Amino acid sequence: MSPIPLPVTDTDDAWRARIAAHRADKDEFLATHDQSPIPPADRGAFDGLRYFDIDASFRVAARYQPARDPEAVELETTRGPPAEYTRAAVLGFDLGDSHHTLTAFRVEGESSLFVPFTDETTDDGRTYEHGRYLDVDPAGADGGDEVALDFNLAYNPFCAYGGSFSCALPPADNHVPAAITAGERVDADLE
Repeated sequence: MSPIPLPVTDTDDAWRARIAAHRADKDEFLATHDQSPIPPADRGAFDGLRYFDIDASFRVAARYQPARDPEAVELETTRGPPAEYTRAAVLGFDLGDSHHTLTAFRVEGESSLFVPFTDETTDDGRTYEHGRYLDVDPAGADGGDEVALDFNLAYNPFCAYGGSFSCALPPADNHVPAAITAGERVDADLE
């Protein structure tokens, strides 16, 4: 907008606070709220969701380029009919062995961008193999600015909890040739 997006990680106090509050949200949402119920067997054994240590190394700075021509694309779902998401942005970053460019979609009413992507750890099945969601703050950025891709906040669809929801299966172009060990872990056993 006016300053180049960079304090998108606010301060590390408020970044850690973001993560703690966001996982506390993903902790209580399916346990207390009826909108996404965990199956009564697993919900009875509910102690709390997975928390990984705040990973600064998996928080990379990604060169923000908004979709100059934003359109509704069809992502496949395990739920049934495919889910249309509008192209909000594309983030150009480097990780592991390779530089990649990752597609950020718009969720209606949500200010945070939904990035469905895959990598070597999802291919390994010990993170959500059908795809990861990333909550990316645009901070009103434009072509040639940057935003923080904190992969530590690469989360899993609510299907992983034993529910039947819509997981936006991304194109193969959203696959990174790297293992992103920080996230919420999942298993082909569960999901």
